[PDB]
Amino acid sequence: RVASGAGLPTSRQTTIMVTKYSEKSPITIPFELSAACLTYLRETFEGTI
Amino acid sequence: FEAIFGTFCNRLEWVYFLTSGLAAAAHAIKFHDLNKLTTGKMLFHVQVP
Repeated sequence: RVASGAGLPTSRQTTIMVTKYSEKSPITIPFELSAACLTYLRETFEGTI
Repeated sequence: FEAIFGTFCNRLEWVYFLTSGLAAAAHAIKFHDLNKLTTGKMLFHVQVP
């Protein structure tokens, strides 16, 4: 606030409370694998090249 | 749940009259008996050349 001269109205002590909020934004990537890739990942056989 | 993230109040600031440049227009005088003073005057006297 600020003082002022007489013959003139003045200000007042005014409390001010403000409030803000967050947001939500989920994201997603669907990568996929064939079952043959999972079969050849774990299961070796015959020892060939 | 919900989360509050810091109820920090207003950061304070300060200003004085003597620390401003506008006091260069002024000449600062404190005088304790000002209410007993009606008015002041500065009498001059110059004869012309």
